[PDB]
Amino acid sequence: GQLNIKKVQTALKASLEFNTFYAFYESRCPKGGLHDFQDKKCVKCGLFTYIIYDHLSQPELVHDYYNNYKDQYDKEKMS
Amino acid sequence: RSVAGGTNKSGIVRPQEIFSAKPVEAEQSSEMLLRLKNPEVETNKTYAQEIANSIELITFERLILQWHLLYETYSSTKKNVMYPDFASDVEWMTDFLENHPLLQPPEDIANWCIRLELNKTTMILKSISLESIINSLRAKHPNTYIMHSVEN
Amino acid sequence: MKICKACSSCMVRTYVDGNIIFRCSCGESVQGDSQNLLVSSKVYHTGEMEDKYKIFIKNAPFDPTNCQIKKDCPNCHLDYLTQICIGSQKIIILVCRCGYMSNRG
Ligand SMILES: [Zn+2]
Ligand SMILES: [Zn+2]
Repeated sequence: GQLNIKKVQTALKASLEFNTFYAFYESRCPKGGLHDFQDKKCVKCGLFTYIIYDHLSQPELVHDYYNNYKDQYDKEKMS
Repeated sequence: RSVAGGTNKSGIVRPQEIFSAKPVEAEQSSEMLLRLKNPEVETNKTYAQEIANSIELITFERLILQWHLLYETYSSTKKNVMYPDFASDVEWMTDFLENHPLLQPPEDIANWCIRLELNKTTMILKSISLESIINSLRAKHPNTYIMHSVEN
Repeated sequence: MKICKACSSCMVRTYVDGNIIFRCSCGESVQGDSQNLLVSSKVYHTGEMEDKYKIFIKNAPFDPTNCQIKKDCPNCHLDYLTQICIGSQKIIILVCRCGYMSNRG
């Protein structure tokens, strides 16, 4: 109970958004065409930032880079 | 154990396949285990997942969201006569005619045509470009003649 | 579908030679221009979520057995809405007895 719910919820909403983003882009690339080795920003900006989620501020930038892509694909799927 | 297809291991299905010596086509739970070449690159998950997608079978049907069979031929831009809804295709077929002058419409085009649209999201998903589709089709199908739009 | 103007019978297509010419059992021909050239077609992931459930969606707010949720209706401001799940895509639709349809469906 000591844990703050409003902090838990806002962390989960970012955790859910980032997990769903990377789950959707498990093979897909935000710029399209797999290429999850190094190309563009499909996989990493160095290190293990794409799954480890605790290196911080790499997911905060990359997910914000392609937030529009995430919004447009979710509604296309939900149709 | 699951019942859905591809994993029909329910009841006696698998034991009969072994004991009754059913052929490859009769197998409802067939599987393979492929080892990535080289042992050091075999340890990487990201390299593993991409090779798995590459070896998977992608056919035309999953790259298409609608196709139409039309009763029309092509004699370049001199005779016209097309389906009304798809008559607008000559706006890119003329682009194709000059962008690809190496393979002009043959002298034996039959009075039939299939017009197909592509699901770009699937192309984006599995990284099949328009170049790879056209090249593979023409190599596999030599009694057909190919027109395509521009994917960019 | 072509029906004979005199016999009211279904006419074969008979693609001969550079055009489409319908023929009846009575020998009449009517031919065909432009819009008759569609021989066959197939559209994938279409014909689903529009024509299969239209009646069901329309009647859903009146079905006693449909599940309902606590959510304000934008139109009539009823405190409850009827929740609908259709397809292998699991599309959630909220409908109300006032005709509000969530613009989805
Ligand atoms: Zn008749
Ligand atoms: Zn209402």
